[PDB]
Amino acid sequence: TSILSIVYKKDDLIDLSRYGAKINIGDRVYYDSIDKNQIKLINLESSTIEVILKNAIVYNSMYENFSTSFWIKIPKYFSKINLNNEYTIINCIENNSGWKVSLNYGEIIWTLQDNKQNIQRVVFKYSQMVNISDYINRWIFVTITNNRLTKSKIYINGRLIDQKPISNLGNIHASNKIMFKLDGCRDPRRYIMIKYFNLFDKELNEKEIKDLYDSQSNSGILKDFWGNYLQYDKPYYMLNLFDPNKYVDVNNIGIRGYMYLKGPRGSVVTTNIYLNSTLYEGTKFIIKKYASGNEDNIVRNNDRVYINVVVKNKEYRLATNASQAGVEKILSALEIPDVGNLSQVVVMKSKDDQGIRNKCKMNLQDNNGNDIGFIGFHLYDNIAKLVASNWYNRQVGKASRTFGCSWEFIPVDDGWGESS
Amino acid sequence: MERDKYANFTINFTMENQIHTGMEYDNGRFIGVKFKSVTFKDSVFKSCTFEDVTSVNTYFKNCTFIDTVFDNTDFEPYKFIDSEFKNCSFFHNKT
Repeated sequence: TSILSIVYKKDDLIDLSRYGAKINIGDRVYYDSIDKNQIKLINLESSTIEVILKNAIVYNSMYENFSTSFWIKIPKYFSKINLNNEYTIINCIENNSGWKVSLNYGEIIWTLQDNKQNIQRVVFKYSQMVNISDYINRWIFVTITNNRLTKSKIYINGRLIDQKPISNLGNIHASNKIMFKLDGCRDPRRYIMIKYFNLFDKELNEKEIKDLYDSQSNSGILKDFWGNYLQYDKPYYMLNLFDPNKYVDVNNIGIRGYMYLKGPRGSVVTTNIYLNSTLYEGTKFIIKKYASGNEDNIVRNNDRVYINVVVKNKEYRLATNASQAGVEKILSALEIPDVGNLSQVVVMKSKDDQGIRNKCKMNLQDNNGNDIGFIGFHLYDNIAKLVASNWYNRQVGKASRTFGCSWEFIPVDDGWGESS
Repeated sequence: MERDKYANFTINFTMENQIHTGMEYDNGRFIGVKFKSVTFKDSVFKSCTFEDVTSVNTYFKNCTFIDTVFDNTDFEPYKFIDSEFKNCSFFHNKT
């Protein structure tokens, strides 16, 4: 199935396919420190990756089906220089035939061109005028399939987005090189991140695409809001997914104080370019390693941790007295040396009981291993206090919907652009 | 025919019963201000900060805000009439 499968190896990129594609990488291509398969391309002629395909696999046909998949992270577009500016990012066009991926303001575009210079395109569009976007500056899994007798199709996160008939196109004779490079982008500050580029010699079906998505998602590792691996000892701003218009706050330090959800959350705006909630709000959370024997700094499903809460630049410990009366246990921020035997061990969750990937949860436990509850919130006189509550766990155990115990962890990221 | 400029200032007083037109405010700080019956018209605000501000019967009409922050204000959308923002932010809104 695979005819090109690019992964990171040794400060370098290689092809795992049988065809051993030659890959020439320019001066100013960068790999992420945490996930080295996340490749960053900037807006400079030296930031290039050139893949040379063997002749045997150059696309030259009226008929062969083919697909590509890859992950991409696209920074927010900030200003009018980004409007109405299509720029190529992955180019397999030679002598005005072949294929390419290009971007534009709120768009991912796939273009096929035949040897009469007939063109068909499919497009994914996303809005920047949304309080919380599923796409802006977040990892997105792209899959494009092509059936020469039917349609080109674009999938995003395993879901069919756009399709167009391509029986108008004759022979397509693509390049024997693929160039990964920002090409024709007028924003000097633009970049992209990409991961796991693949080429397949068929039209992938829906199930194949979903399995690729699930597989390459690493569902045993928790993710931050951007789609990166969640990490120990790294400050995160917290978003409650059920009530995104609030941020976490602490009224007082200590067991007589409490953590709660305060609103309203702010906004960042450029008229007609973007209008989003601010993300860098509330008392930051820092996940501290406790029981994991993993030597790396990544947070895994079922890791037992502590949570540090930052209040005016000082770290306190998220804890509760599970003996307080009622199923819902109100959470406090305690002096780290005053925690005593209060309950503070948290089980981090990236997937449910049947192994289905889902949004981050935190299951607070006592020091005997009994569940005290997933962390969500409850209203006490109109104040939305953070609580650990076993009702949540019972809902989870029954497959029922939960409300307020699903969280995103948001670190500061240079593709988002808000001030902290 | 440029706008009249006022720059690198801090205003922390009660501003009332007045209209400002064709002004450019650059790197201005409005901190602890009460506005009452004030209108800014056809004015530009660059790298300004409004912090802890209340406003009664106060509007910005045909104004442009660039790199400007509104922190702990009561500025709702209806206070901006025919105006525009470039890389601005609101937060800690009052009430």
